[PDB]
Amino acid sequence: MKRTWQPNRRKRAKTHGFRARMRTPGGRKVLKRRRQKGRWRLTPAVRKR
Amino acid sequence: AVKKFKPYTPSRRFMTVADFSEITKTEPEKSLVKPLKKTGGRNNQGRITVRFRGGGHKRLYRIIDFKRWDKVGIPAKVAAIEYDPNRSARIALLHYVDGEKRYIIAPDGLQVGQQVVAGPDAPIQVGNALPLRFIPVGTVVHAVELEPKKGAKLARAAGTSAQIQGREGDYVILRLPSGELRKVHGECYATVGAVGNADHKNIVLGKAGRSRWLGRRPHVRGAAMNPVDHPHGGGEGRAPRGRPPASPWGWQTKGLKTRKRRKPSSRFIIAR
RNA sequence: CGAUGUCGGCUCGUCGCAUCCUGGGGCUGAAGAAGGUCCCAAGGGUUGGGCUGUUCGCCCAUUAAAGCGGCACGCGAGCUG
RNA sequence: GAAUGCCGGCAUGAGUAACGAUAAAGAGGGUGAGAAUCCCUCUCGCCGUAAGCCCAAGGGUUCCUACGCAAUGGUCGUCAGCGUAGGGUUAGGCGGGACCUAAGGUGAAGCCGAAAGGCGUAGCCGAAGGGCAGCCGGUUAAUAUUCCGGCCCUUCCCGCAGGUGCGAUGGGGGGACGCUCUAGGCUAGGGGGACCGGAGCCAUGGACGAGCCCGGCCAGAAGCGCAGGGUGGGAGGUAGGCAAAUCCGCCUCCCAACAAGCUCUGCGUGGUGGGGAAGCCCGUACGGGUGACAACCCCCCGAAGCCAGGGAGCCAAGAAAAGCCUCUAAGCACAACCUGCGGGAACCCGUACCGCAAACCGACACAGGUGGGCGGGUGCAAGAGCACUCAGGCGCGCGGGAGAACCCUCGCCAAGGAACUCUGCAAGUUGGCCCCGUAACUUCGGGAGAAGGGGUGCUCCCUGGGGUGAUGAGCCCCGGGGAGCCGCAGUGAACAGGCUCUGGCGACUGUUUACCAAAAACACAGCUCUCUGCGAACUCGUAAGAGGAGGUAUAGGGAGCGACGCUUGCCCGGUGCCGGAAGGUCAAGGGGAGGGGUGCAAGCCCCGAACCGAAGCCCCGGUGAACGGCGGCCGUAACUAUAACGGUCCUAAGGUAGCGAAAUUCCUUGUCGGGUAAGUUCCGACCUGCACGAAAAGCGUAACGACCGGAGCGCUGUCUCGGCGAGGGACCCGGUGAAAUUGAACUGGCCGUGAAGAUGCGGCCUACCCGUGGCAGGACGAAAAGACCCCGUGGAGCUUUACUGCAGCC
RNA sequence: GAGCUAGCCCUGGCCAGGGUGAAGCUGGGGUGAGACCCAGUGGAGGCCCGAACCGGUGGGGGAUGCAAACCCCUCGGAUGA
RNA sequence: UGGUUCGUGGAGCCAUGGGGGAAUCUGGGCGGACCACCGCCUAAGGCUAAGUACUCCGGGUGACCGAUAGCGCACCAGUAC
RNA sequence: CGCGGGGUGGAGCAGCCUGGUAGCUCGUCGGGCUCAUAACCCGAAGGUCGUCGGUUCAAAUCCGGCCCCCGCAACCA
RNA sequence: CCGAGGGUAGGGCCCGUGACUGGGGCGAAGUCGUAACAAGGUAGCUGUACCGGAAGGUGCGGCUGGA
RNA sequence: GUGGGAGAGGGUGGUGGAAUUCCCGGAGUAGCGGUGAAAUGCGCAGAUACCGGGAGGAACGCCGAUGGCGAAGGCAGCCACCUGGUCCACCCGUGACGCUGAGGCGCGAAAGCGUGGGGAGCAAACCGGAUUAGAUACCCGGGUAGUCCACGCCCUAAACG
Ligand SMILES: NC[C@@H]1O[C@H](O[C@H]2[C@@H](O)[C@H](O[C@@H]3[C@@H](O)[C@H](N)C[C@H](N)[C@H]3O[C@H]3O[C@H](CO)[C@@H](O)[C@H](O)[C@H]3N)O[C@@H]2CO)[C@H](N)[C@@H](O)[C@@H]1O
Ligand SMILES: [Mg+2]
Ligand SMILES: [Mg+2]
Ligand SMILES: [Mg+2]
Ligand SMILES: [Mg+2]
Ligand SMILES: [Mg+2]
Ligand SMILES: [Mg+2]
Ligand SMILES: [Mg+2]
Ligand SMILES: [Mg+2]
Ligand SMILES: [Mg+2]
Ligand SMILES: [Mg+2]
Ligand SMILES: [Mg+2]
Ligand SMILES: [Mg+2]
Ligand SMILES: [Mg+2]
Ligand SMILES: [Mg+2]
Ligand SMILES: [Mg+2]
Ligand SMILES: [Mg+2]
Ligand SMILES: [Mg+2]
Ligand SMILES: [Mg+2]
Ligand SMILES: [Mg+2]
Ligand SMILES: [Mg+2]
Ligand SMILES: [Mg+2]
Ligand SMILES: [Mg+2]
Ligand SMILES: [Mg+2]
Ligand SMILES: [Mg+2]
Ligand SMILES: [Mg+2]
Ligand SMILES: [Mg+2]
Ligand SMILES: [Mg+2]
Ligand SMILES: [Mg+2]
Ligand SMILES: [Mg+2]
Ligand SMILES: [Mg+2]
Ligand SMILES: [Mg+2]
Ligand SMILES: [Mg+2]
Ligand SMILES: [Mg+2]
Ligand SMILES: [Mg+2]
Ligand SMILES: [Mg+2]
Ligand SMILES: [Mg+2]
Ligand SMILES: [Mg+2]
Ligand SMILES: [Mg+2]
Ligand SMILES: [Mg+2]
Ligand SMILES: [Mg+2]
Ligand SMILES: [Mg+2]
Ligand SMILES: [Mg+2]
Ligand SMILES: [Mg+2]
Ligand SMILES: [Mg+2]
Ligand SMILES: [Mg+2]
Ligand SMILES: [Mg+2]
Ligand SMILES: [Mg+2]
Ligand SMILES: [Mg+2]
Ligand SMILES: [Mg+2]
Ligand SMILES: [Mg+2]
Ligand SMILES: [Mg+2]
Ligand SMILES: [Mg+2]
Ligand SMILES: [Mg+2]
Ligand SMILES: [Mg+2]
Ligand SMILES: [Mg+2]
Ligand SMILES: [Mg+2]
Ligand SMILES: [Mg+2]
Ligand SMILES: [Mg+2]
Ligand SMILES: [Mg+2]
Ligand SMILES: [Mg+2]
Ligand SMILES: [Mg+2]
Ligand SMILES: [Mg+2]
Ligand SMILES: [Mg+2]
Ligand SMILES: [Mg+2]
Ligand SMILES: [Mg+2]
Ligand SMILES: [Mg+2]
Ligand SMILES: [Mg+2]
Ligand SMILES: [Mg+2]
Ligand SMILES: [Mg+2]
Ligand SMILES: [Mg+2]
Ligand SMILES: [Mg+2]
Ligand SMILES: [Mg+2]
Ligand SMILES: [Mg+2]
Ligand SMILES: [Mg+2]
Ligand SMILES: [Mg+2]
Ligand SMILES: [Mg+2]
Ligand SMILES: [Mg+2]
Ligand SMILES: [Mg+2]
Ligand SMILES: [Mg+2]
Ligand SMILES: [Mg+2]
Ligand SMILES: [Mg+2]
Ligand SMILES: [Mg+2]
Ligand SMILES: [Mg+2]
Ligand SMILES: [Mg+2]
Ligand SMILES: [Mg+2]
Ligand SMILES: [Mg+2]
Ligand SMILES: [Mg+2]
Ligand SMILES: [Mg+2]
Ligand SMILES: [Mg+2]
Ligand SMILES: [Mg+2]
Ligand SMILES: [Mg+2]
Ligand SMILES: [Mg+2]
Ligand SMILES: [Mg+2]
Ligand SMILES: [Mg+2]
Ligand SMILES: [Mg+2]
Ligand SMILES: [Mg+2]
Ligand SMILES: [Mg+2]
Ligand SMILES: [Mg+2]
Ligand SMILES: [Mg+2]
Ligand SMILES: [Mg+2]
Ligand SMILES: [Mg+2]
Ligand SMILES: [Mg+2]
Ligand SMILES: [Mg+2]
Ligand SMILES: [Mg+2]
Ligand SMILES: [Mg+2]
Ligand SMILES: [Mg+2]
Ligand SMILES: [Mg+2]
Ligand SMILES: [Mg+2]
Ligand SMILES: [Mg+2]
Ligand SMILES: [Mg+2]
Ligand SMILES: [Mg+2]
Ligand SMILES: [Mg+2]
Ligand SMILES: [Mg+2]
Ligand SMILES: [Mg+2]
Ligand SMILES: [Mg+2]
Ligand SMILES: [Mg+2]
Ligand SMILES: [Mg+2]
Ligand SMILES: [Mg+2]
Ligand SMILES: [Mg+2]
Ligand SMILES: [Mg+2]
Ligand SMILES: [Mg+2]
Ligand SMILES: [Mg+2]
Ligand SMILES: [Mg+2]
Ligand SMILES: [Mg+2]
Ligand SMILES: [Mg+2]
Ligand SMILES: [Mg+2]
Ligand SMILES: [Mg+2]
Ligand SMILES: [Mg+2]
Ligand SMILES: [Mg+2]
Ligand SMILES: [Mg+2]
Ligand SMILES: [Mg+2]
Ligand SMILES: [Mg+2]
Ligand SMILES: [Mg+2]
Ligand SMILES: [Mg+2]
Ligand SMILES: [Mg+2]
Ligand SMILES: [Mg+2]
Ligand SMILES: [Mg+2]
Ligand SMILES: [Mg+2]
Ligand SMILES: [Mg+2]
Ligand SMILES: [Mg+2]
Ligand SMILES: [Mg+2]
Ligand SMILES: [Mg+2]
Ligand SMILES: [Mg+2]
Ligand SMILES: [Mg+2]
Ligand SMILES: [Mg+2]
Ligand SMILES: [Mg+2]
Ligand SMILES: [Mg+2]
Ligand SMILES: [Mg+2]
Ligand SMILES: [Mg+2]
Ligand SMILES: [Mg+2]
Ligand SMILES: [Mg+2]
Ligand SMILES: [Mg+2]
Ligand SMILES: [Mg+2]
Ligand SMILES: [Mg+2]
Ligand SMILES: [Mg+2]
Ligand SMILES: [Mg+2]
Ligand SMILES: [Mg+2]
Ligand SMILES: [Mg+2]
Ligand SMILES: [Mg+2]
Ligand SMILES: [Mg+2]
Ligand SMILES: [Mg+2]
Ligand SMILES: [Mg+2]
Ligand SMILES: [Mg+2]
Ligand SMILES: [Mg+2]
Ligand SMILES: [Mg+2]
Ligand SMILES: [Mg+2]
Ligand SMILES: [Mg+2]
Ligand SMILES: [Mg+2]
Ligand SMILES: [Mg+2]
Ligand SMILES: [Mg+2]
Ligand SMILES: [Mg+2]
Repeated sequence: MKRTWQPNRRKRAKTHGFRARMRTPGGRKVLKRRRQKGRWRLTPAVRKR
Repeated sequence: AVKKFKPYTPSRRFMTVADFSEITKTEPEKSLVKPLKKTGGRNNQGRITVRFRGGGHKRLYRIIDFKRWDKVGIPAKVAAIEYDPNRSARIALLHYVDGEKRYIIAPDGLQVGQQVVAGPDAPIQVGNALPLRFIPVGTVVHAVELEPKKGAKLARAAGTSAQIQGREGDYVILRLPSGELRKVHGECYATVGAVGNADHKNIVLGKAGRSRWLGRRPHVRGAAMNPVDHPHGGGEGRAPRGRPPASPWGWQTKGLKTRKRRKPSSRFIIAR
């Protein structure tokens, strides 16, 4: 059947990107938490040009 | 007149379509004056706030003239009468000698080629606009302003009118389509005649689809729902309500008057 | 009750006898034929359909007879639903 | 030592299940330490509106090559999409960006919000939408509309040359738009040819033949040619197009009425460029040569594509913005702009490979899911359907044998057909086209593919229409008529309704419980009630704001009913809603009679009665397509029986019509009638309706239904009642190799006994040790710390005239 | 968190081929003028058959599956809500 | 209405959203309703070290662990997944 | 089986809960009006209060046991 | 070839019959009431319409077969 | 044909006043309605009676008749348009063109039906109050369809002289 993962580079970027997270206090805290944690990747790596 | 069909299909046996014979050879509209992009959307910034809206034909807005006092004294020739997707009525395309082209909402009896004009001057004829004062008591009228210089707001639906009843210092009394008795300021413009396309009420949609074409989504009964959804939801195999009938939001829907009492508008109203 | 699947049906049977038939027999208000009633006896047999989910039962047409009951109202790691 | 404990390890089942589609394999040779699995050749099979080719998304080294086999590969592996290394992705013209706007996002101005933040005209952002200049060939082991060859275009910038008032983010025009049906000419694509090109071929009985086989194009500026789209021309007047315009709009005289002319595309032609089969020979993993000076032509079919902003009809009435033309404003007119010509300048990113899939989404080389374009040929009425087949690509990464049960999938069956069963569940029968021929009933459309029939192949003769061609040939579609041949059978294989009668429910197409319910449920036109005067009612938000609606009573919200026909009775006492400037009560507040506390006092401080005080409730009316409700007991007619009739008690009033043992009927298989050999079902009746009933509508209703019930015909393996055959497993051999479960076990029957159902205790009987294929009675077999039940002063969702609050409104 | 799913907004795409033959139009018939009736034409429709496509009706398989919804046969809709 | 031990309590004090609304030392607040007396303070402007808190960082020590412990990580771990 | 409600002149209902008095309508009887019946008018009769018990000074009434009648309930399996 | 008829399939008309139901006619002395004939005690009749155990009532207009 | 005449003949548009009902303002009280008699009902929450203003619907007093017109059904305030029949005079024109009429077609009171509007008065049904043995009747108080307009059906009658 159709499963739940339907990859889209634009969606992933607009949805979970560094700039989206930065836009709101909710998201800014996510970066803070991930930084303090020592996460190698703050936001998902969306590729291609 | 109303177009009628033979039952060559079920739902074609009741279905019924407007007569478009008053639609003069001018079916597609007029750029310049209108159209605008019209912005379909069944809801506010976010959430739906009027249920069951959506779908249905794309539209172009015809930006019509609801304040006729710009062109006081300037007459215009009625050039055409065309279909307007965004109202029950039809619209008149008129050419002002000025050059300017406006649409007026098209009254019953309006003929193409006719002369029409607005102002204190203005022969009392079908199509003309006047401040309510100079209009003879008892004449039927439409596109009436509520307060002066604020635009036509009463009687624009197909086949509607108001009748002038009497006067009272600065106000003339109106009898509105609903039957209400209203004091409306003398200085309010209103155009003589009834609205026309009066056979609009006689049309039978005929099937579900037609409803959808006009963007009317299926309306579901409270009875059909559940207690979480509606006061009428549940219980077992059908149910008669079990309380005084209500809206989904709990207010009673048979009888409960809802106009706020202390409206300052009150001292200008005399009926139902 | 940290689970013993619960009606009926189908399939496969098997056991009790307080025996429906067939075999043996005493009494009969048993002429004979055919009955009635009890005793002995399970070796084997104990039909096909209409109705109802039905068990059961009432019919239809037969039969030597159309037996009763137990086996977790026998049998769903066999089936059905 | 136990916690269905936690982590780790190793056991058991067990060499057991499986090895991922029943499209399928065989052989010779090569390579290698090793080959069913790699390479090659021949043979065979499968796909072919794909299982073939091209885009996009996603993926990200998977592409090419060399060297490799520990692991990954469900077996093998010399192979690989795997390991190591190196190589590989070339653009002003394709896509995206130095262009435009859509929804939506952001957001100066501004409005709002405890903070965070929310709203928001302008503008900015935002694309499979608009705008927008490259086609054909050749080369690489791997890239090409990118490199190369040919031919052709676009922007800029600088010059010359000739024109003109040039000139804005501003005005106007244009861009610019729906659905269905389409005309004319073309192209793509295809079919055919005695004509042209071509290596070769006579087999196996005959054919050296107008023979078989293969192939007979592509792109292409200017200029034409042919199709077709676009568009009137002047002169006045001028108050509108938010300044100004010569532009645009409007008005008026003229000249056109036409595509005449201007244009603008499509197609054809075109300077030139380029390709070019079978077959044969080679050595490649694959390609190279020759065939070739290849020829490169004529008919015919023909789009859904092109001309395209084409036409007609219809109603539900069909984006914006820039480029583009034109108008003028500031200004500048040694400026600038338009045209022709040279010359120069032309950036950033993507470009490999996979792409219906072993490379994307499903933990996997997973039988699933994934948008767009091309998708040949014959035959079947047509077609994207079906059978075979081009090109092209595969045989699905375990095999070998065997020929048990049993299972899956498939084929046939005597006689009989529903006797099968909850149910004809399943399966059969039927099946396409053409032509005859069709009942009730009906809303006059239907029911209708009703039912039921006949024709269907091949050959010869005669004949009638078109289309392309000149009015003719041919080629191409449609037809008619007459004789004749063969078979069991002529849509000879593949695709292709079983039918009828009759109830119930719902009008109908539709919608739904993604993953057990597709329905009689939801929806639906339509009906009715009701609220709403516009800063509408109502809905979301604390707000601002927004939806309603750029709508205005023929409108919008809410409720119920649910096409249509006929209809929808009586009850307003209770509840609700509506209407009542009276009265009763009623909070803050006003008011202070009166009292109290301290003060030597002036004072300060408290209570505090009358009375004035809203909504609300009470109270008075209305209101049932508002919540709802719509009786009991006696007696009576000249056979009985029954009761039109009377009496009486009660109510706010005591269910009318219509319907009725029902999707309602307990007693119930009510009682009659019908179908049957027989009928707890069904149908028609009666009415004693436990417990119908008139918009939670009543009674009907043609048409409709993968709805539920009853019957019949047709037909059949459902059945009597089974039998045979096929293939995939099952079994044996080789390779690989799991699982839940598992206190340990050396794990028999009976009769007892035991917590009341014992392999394990007692007694007796039976019983050599170990497997394998099978059947499932048991180990209260596995699986889930029972869902039912109860318990817990456990939790949740829902309700209301439970309590208490809150929003909300008054 | 709406890359699944439900609704809506913006902008694109898709639906082979067959039937049936509504209004309208043209002619004729009729009439004072009509209504109306015949042909021919026309191509309407939550019309019909049926692929693609979107579904999921019945049955069988599958049940440590190919698959945490699949496969086979059968079936609904397919110019429209 | 909050705050204080203070939950309306005899409920002050301190802060305050609403209404009314002064005075400048013979002025004003407080000492738990209120009043008299005796006392204490001087609101409606602001700044002010030190003692006090914590431990990403460096050091020191441990009747602290010794790779299932000790930080999740003694090992390129906030990684693989 | 369980629950709660009901038996009163000839008929249908009151009277009980706050025990002492049994009343209402119809009917029946006698008389009148009428030619005659009814209607109407004037007079009158008529109740072991389902039975068994006792509580009281006294039971239709209050309490128990039966008897008929009416109505509801009988669920989760 | 046609062809008596036979078989199959579906229609049209008529006759008979059927649980039950509708009204009708008729049958000396059963029930309820008083509709009409006298101004029949509400003039009657009437087409239509609604309602009622029944005659019938009432609405609308008409009629003289009434003043 | 010419020249006239009378008429509620028909269709559409428009318009007048009387009265009823309702609302509003005034002034005003204790009863008003109604019948055979009553009661329900309306009325101190300010009725009835009276004045003033407003809205709305319907029917047209007097003229008016035993009268007029039409083929009937039927038609009645006034005005205008559109229009049918009709009678008189003059004897000018045509010249037998005439009468009737199965079917057909059109019209056709009232009630009723459909869709929409309208709804003051009246009023089937329905509800109350009396009356009666009982009244689903007659009398009284309320009251819905309907009565009114448009358009479309319906086709009856003591449609009668
Ligand atoms: N009689 C003719 C038609 O039928 C009905 O009439 C029938 C009945 O109504 C009528 O019944 C009458 C009754 O009215 C009257 N008041 C009392 C009388 N005893 C009855 O009589 C009837 O029944 C008896 C026995 O039962 C028979 O013997 C007698 O013949 C018969 N007429 O008897 C008739 C039967 O013959 C209509 N009423 C009458 O008007 C109609 O036109
Ligand atoms: Mg625009
Ligand atoms: Mg947002
Ligand atoms: Mg609904
Ligand atoms: Mg529900
Ligand atoms: Mg609720
Ligand atoms: Mg129910
Ligand atoms: Mg109820
Ligand atoms: Mg409810
Ligand atoms: Mg248990
Ligand atoms: Mg256990
Ligand atoms: Mg014995
Ligand atoms: Mg004997
Ligand atoms: Mg036996
Ligand atoms: Mg049968
Ligand atoms: Mg059965
Ligand atoms: Mg049993
Ligand atoms: Mg037995
Ligand atoms: Mg038992
Ligand atoms: Mg059992
Ligand atoms: Mg069983
Ligand atoms: Mg078992
Ligand atoms: Mg079941
Ligand atoms: Mg473990
Ligand atoms: Mg085993
Ligand atoms: Mg095995
Ligand atoms: Mg195996
Ligand atoms: Mg495989
Ligand atoms: Mg070798
Ligand atoms: Mg094939
Ligand atoms: Mg790699
Ligand atoms: Mg490779
Ligand atoms: Mg190699
Ligand atoms: Mg391997
Ligand atoms: Mg594998
Ligand atoms: Mg090797
Ligand atoms: Mg590699
Ligand atoms: Mg640049
Ligand atoms: Mg941009
Ligand atoms: Mg932009
Ligand atoms: Mg914002
Ligand atoms: Mg584009
Ligand atoms: Mg481009
Ligand atoms: Mg490549
Ligand atoms: Mg190329
Ligand atoms: Mg090039
Ligand atoms: Mg522009
Ligand atoms: Mg070509
Ligand atoms: Mg040749
Ligand atoms: Mg030979
Ligand atoms: Mg060819
Ligand atoms: Mg060419
Ligand atoms: Mg200007
Ligand atoms: Mg070549
Ligand atoms: Mg066009
Ligand atoms: Mg712009
Ligand atoms: Mg210029
Ligand atoms: Mg590339
Ligand atoms: Mg590529
Ligand atoms: Mg594809
Ligand atoms: Mg594989
Ligand atoms: Mg796959
Ligand atoms: Mg995969
Ligand atoms: Mg697909
Ligand atoms: Mg094709
Ligand atoms: Mg093909
Ligand atoms: Mg073909
Ligand atoms: Mg075909
Ligand atoms: Mg195919
Ligand atoms: Mg091969
Ligand atoms: Mg057989
Ligand atoms: Mg046979
Ligand atoms: Mg048979
Ligand atoms: Mg049977
Ligand atoms: Mg049976
Ligand atoms: Mg059946
Ligand atoms: Mg079947
Ligand atoms: Mg039929
Ligand atoms: Mg034949
Ligand atoms: Mg029925
Ligand atoms: Mg349905
Ligand atoms: Mg489901
Ligand atoms: Mg679905
Ligand atoms: Mg279905
Ligand atoms: Mg289902
Ligand atoms: Mg309806
Ligand atoms: Mg909101
Ligand atoms: Mg708004
Ligand atoms: Mg709006
Ligand atoms: Mg509405
Ligand atoms: Mg319903
Ligand atoms: Mg109706
Ligand atoms: Mg009702
Ligand atoms: Mg009530
Ligand atoms: Mg009331
Ligand atoms: Mg009430
Ligand atoms: Mg009130
Ligand atoms: Mg007070
Ligand atoms: Mg009050
Ligand atoms: Mg009734
Ligand atoms: Mg019955
Ligand atoms: Mg029978
Ligand atoms: Mg029977
Ligand atoms: Mg029945
Ligand atoms: Mg019901
Ligand atoms: Mg009832
Ligand atoms: Mg109801
Ligand atoms: Mg219904
Ligand atoms: Mg029914
Ligand atoms: Mg039906
Ligand atoms: Mg359907
Ligand atoms: Mg269905
Ligand atoms: Mg079988
Ligand atoms: Mg086999
Ligand atoms: Mg093996
Ligand atoms: Mg042993
Ligand atoms: Mg035992
Ligand atoms: Mg033992
Ligand atoms: Mg032992
Ligand atoms: Mg074994
Ligand atoms: Mg087994
Ligand atoms: Mg178990
Ligand atoms: Mg438990
Ligand atoms: Mg439960
Ligand atoms: Mg408790
Ligand atoms: Mg979505
Ligand atoms: Mg088609
Ligand atoms: Mg014609
Ligand atoms: Mg036609
Ligand atoms: Mg069509
Ligand atoms: Mg369709
Ligand atoms: Mg279809
Ligand atoms: Mg396609
Ligand atoms: Mg299925
Ligand atoms: Mg299908
Ligand atoms: Mg279809
Ligand atoms: Mg506090
Ligand atoms: Mg307290
Ligand atoms: Mg304050
Ligand atoms: Mg203070
Ligand atoms: Mg103080
Ligand atoms: Mg102090
Ligand atoms: Mg103190
Ligand atoms: Mg102090
Ligand atoms: Mg200070
Ligand atoms: Mg400080
Ligand atoms: Mg240690
Ligand atoms: Mg550790
Ligand atoms: Mg260690
Ligand atoms: Mg750890
Ligand atoms: Mg007497
Ligand atoms: Mg339960
Ligand atoms: Mg329960
Ligand atoms: Mg014959
Ligand atoms: Mg008969
Ligand atoms: Mg009489
Ligand atoms: Mg009378
Ligand atoms: Mg009478
Ligand atoms: Mg009458
Ligand atoms: Mg009446
Ligand atoms: Mg006249
Ligand atoms: Mg003469
Ligand atoms: Mg005649
Ligand atoms: Mg009539
Ligand atoms: Mg009438
Ligand atoms: Mg009616
Ligand atoms: Mg009507
Ligand atoms: Mg309607
Ligand atoms: Mg009245
Ligand atoms: Mg009356
Ligand atoms: Mg009234
Ligand atoms: Mg007649």
